[PDB]
Amino acid sequence: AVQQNKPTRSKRGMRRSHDALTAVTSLSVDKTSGEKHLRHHITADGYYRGRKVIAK
Amino acid sequence: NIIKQLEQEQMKQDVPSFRPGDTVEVKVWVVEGSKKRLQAFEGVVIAIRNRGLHSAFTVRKISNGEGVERVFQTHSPVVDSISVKRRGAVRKAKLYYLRERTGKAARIKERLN
Amino acid sequence: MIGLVGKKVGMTRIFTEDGVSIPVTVIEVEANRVTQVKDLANDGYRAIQVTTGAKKANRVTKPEAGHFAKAGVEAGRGLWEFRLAEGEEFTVGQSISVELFADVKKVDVTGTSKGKGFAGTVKRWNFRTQDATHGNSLSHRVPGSIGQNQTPGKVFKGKKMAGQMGNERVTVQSLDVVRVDAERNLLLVKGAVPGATGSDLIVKPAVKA
Amino acid sequence: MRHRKSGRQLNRNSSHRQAMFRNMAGSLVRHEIIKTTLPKAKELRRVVEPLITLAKTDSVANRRLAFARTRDNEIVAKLFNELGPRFASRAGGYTRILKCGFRAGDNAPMAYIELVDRSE
Amino acid sequence: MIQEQTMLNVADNSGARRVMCIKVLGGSHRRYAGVGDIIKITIKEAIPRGKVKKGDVLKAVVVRTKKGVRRPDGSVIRFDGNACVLLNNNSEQPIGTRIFGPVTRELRSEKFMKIISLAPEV
RNA sequence: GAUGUCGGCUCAUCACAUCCUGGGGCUGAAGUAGGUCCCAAGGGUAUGGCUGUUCGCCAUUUAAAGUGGUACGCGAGCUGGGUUUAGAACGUCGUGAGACAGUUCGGUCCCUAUCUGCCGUGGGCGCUGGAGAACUGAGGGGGGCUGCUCCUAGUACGAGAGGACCGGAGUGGACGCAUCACUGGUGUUCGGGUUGUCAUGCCAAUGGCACUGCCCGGUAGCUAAAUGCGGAAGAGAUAAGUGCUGAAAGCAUCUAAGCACGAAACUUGCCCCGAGAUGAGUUCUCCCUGACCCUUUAAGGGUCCUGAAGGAACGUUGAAGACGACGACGUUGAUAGGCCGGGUGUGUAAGCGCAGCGAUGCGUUGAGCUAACCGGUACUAAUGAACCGUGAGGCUUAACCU
RNA sequence: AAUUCCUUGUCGGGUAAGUUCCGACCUGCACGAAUGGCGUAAUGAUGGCCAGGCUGUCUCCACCCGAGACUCAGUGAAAUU
RNA sequence: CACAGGUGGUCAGGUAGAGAAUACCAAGGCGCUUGAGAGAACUCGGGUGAAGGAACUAGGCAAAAUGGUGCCGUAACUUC
Repeated sequence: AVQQNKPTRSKRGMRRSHDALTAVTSLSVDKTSGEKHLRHHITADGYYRGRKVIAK
Repeated sequence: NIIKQLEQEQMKQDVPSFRPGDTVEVKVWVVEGSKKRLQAFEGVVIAIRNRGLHSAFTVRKISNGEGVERVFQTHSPVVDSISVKRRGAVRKAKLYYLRERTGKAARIKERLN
Repeated sequence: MIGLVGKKVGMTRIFTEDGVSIPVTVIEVEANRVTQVKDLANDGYRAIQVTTGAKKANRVTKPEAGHFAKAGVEAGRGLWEFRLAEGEEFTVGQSISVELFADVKKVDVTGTSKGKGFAGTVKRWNFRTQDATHGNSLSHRVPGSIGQNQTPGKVFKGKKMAGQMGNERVTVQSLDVVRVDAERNLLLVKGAVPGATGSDLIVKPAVKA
Repeated sequence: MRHRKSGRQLNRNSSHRQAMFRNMAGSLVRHEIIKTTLPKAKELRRVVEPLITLAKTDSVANRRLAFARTRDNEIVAKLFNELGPRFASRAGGYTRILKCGFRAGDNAPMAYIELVDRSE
Repeated sequence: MIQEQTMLNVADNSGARRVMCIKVLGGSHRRYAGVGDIIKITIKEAIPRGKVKKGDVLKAVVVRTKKGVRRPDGSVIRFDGNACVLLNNNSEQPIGTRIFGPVTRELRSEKFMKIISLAPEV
């Protein structure tokens, strides 16, 4: 199986309509340090539910 | 839960406990369309599947030089009485190997207890 | 007369007085309540909307909560509509019991069958598996030919190949009911019904002789 | 097609799965803190928490059965003495999982797993 | 079950010892034969002094099934060896005078009393 | 300038010049069963030996094992069995190389789907304020097969043999849908037996490898060979056919008017999808009731506040699932994991002491373990939140309310 | 017949049923005696046939174990047009 | 090509095994330059399957089955 005619750029960009990435909006707000983090995830310094979880 | 609720009241409380590999007699109710009579079955039990109301046991009989295997339901009303004369001594839940070896060379032992 | 709506919890055999085993299906039915009654003047047809079971208040949102409060009925798992029999009349809010199936002796069960996902041609349409030897290469369960040569030049609609099975309404007709319990709210129907354990089932009177 | 079926495959056969479950569980009980993927830790729970429950009761038969797992004498020695009394008054839920984002090498879901208190 | 090209034994003293089930009667696209059925068999080896010879084709009635017989109460009747009774082509009458081996009760249901009567067992 | 040919496997579709089932006419149609002709394509329409065979002969069933088209259907679906490039041999022709619609052996079947087509599942938008539900149905799709027995009735017919029409009730084969209640299979996540070897220091006891090292069983789920149901009855209009009255044509005539029957043929009636049915349908419920400024002064634009119902996202997950999507739950919780009890499976765990030099057995013990199954248990994980989604919804006409 | 178009030559065996095979006849288009005729033990990854065990080749496919196929992260072709 | 291909000679341990075969280890060397999720259709390599056992197919193709030692015993033909 191989092409018979060259698809146009319209077809290429028309196929890529559903390939757009989705962006997060409301990740989280920490109640102790007030830094953004993923939902149900620890922060950069290992903070979750206010109390330290990793102890470095 | 709900299934069990229908399970318990259909149980028969006079079911004997028999070890696998024992000589078991089964009395069954056979109907000719007008009269009900008792039929006797002599054999050794080879497999027991006791799971709720669906409890079943397989018994093998060597009759007229031919082996016959029949199963029963421990809670069905078709059976009348279950009796055990000789208790076998086999350390296996299933006795399926009895089919291959001949009966004369497959004499079972008694648990002596 | 109308049927009921219930949930399947399992199925078990039943022993008769003569020893014959009758495998029946155990379906629990809750006391349904009429939520709406339809008439010719407003909707152009007569039907009654009923609900079964209970639903948590937090999960219930304002629209259906107000709909239930209009009829004076509490929350329910779901809503279904049953057509009347040209003379049978129901009122809003009355409970529906189960003993009314003491004379139909034949019921029809509809429900969502078990989902098998994307099934192959052999499993879907009961096709014939090709030979696995005699030189066969990379073609065992493939459908094979799906049409003729260029004279038609296309594949006809409704052709049989792989697809998604289950997760759809399935109707089984002429099912015999054995026993019905009012104090326990259980129904025993001979045979097998579609769907898995815990799935919602709709039982209706048999329409055929 | 997975109707009421449990047990992840982890792209491994039974022998490799059992071996790496055993190694992971030994490492966890030795260190009390492990960072791994979410499915790996989730399947680790079903191996470690029953192991802790077995270790709750100390006996020669129980110790031998525990040694049949993790294939380590030191691991069993740490058990029945340290995690026993700590989890004696606890009925399940000995392990917890804390998600920590994704790796920069293959973009796999990362999560830390640890005990209840860890005595720290 | 019993189907075409099946090695079968004998439950009667007609003279045959092993018979070959090669055709099953009952209708179009008949796949299997139960415990009581009419099948077409060919003799594969028989006693030279018996009532039948080698190569004869005649109708047979199944007596025992290896798979078993489904009772109305969820009971199966297994057997060790599958046999048949030799019957005449034109008339459904047994050829042998005696039946050796167990016989199921289902043969009585479909009006086969000749085998049941002269059977020293069930 | 190229694998592309015949046959076989899978998959079928259409026509009726109909093989059966269905409705009839005539008959050299006593009946059953037969011959011919008409209508009718809804359904069904075989298994093996020989040969590669299509076709055929043979053996055995059925109602039959229909005739043809679709590149003598279908090789970017499979087979390479015939013929057949390169080898060789047999018989014939030719002095010969070689040839032979003469015969035998062996002899590479590629392609990751771009488009239309088909099967399923999703995202955006619209249906004119938004949102959550439940339904009517314009349309489309799935099935429409029948053998045998009994009663009628050994009745009608028939000298006897033979043997009815119609109707009713059961029991079979194939097909389709559903289920795991039983029977089994699988069940490399459960237990046990056993060989070789290595390791835990050693005895015992375990673990790895040797196809799961080789076997025996077996939880749940899946599955059929297992069991439940269906092929309707009926209604309307008809083909052939049978008719009533009835003139043209004083008779006659199924037709010129009118009326009444009439088939598995058509539409309903059985099941499923179905308002993208843009002709965008119907019903119920819920929510939103501020201010100011500017321009070209109108379905105008701009600013502050407000963010409702609901939706979206994340986590636990599923008898839902390729991904999407669907379903249940998120502290006001049994959603998943762990634990307890119970059940099931395997089978008498380790250790102790005794008997036996030893292997081994014995009481502890139907003990130990037990995955996916059942009932409970917040012990753990499902954070307080935040994002989208608004501020009463155009014009004209018609009926009422002032 | 490795040779026969008539041919599936005629008969028998094998099979319920055998255009294959074997055994008898020669009507040898177009076998034939060193471009060798007949037989021949053993042998042959040689052609054909039959029998016994064995099995998913099939009736009739079902389940399970892994690698791809599906999603995510990174790198990233092709014939054809 | 940092390629599942080929390349001559020497060293030749333990266990069980007739054996340089085979299975596990000693010293020694590696886990094979993309990983993580779920376990659809379908493909490839396998395990098992109730009943029949070649009925499928051109054809027992592929599969499946036997497989060793010691003892007894072993046909037609024949160049013995």
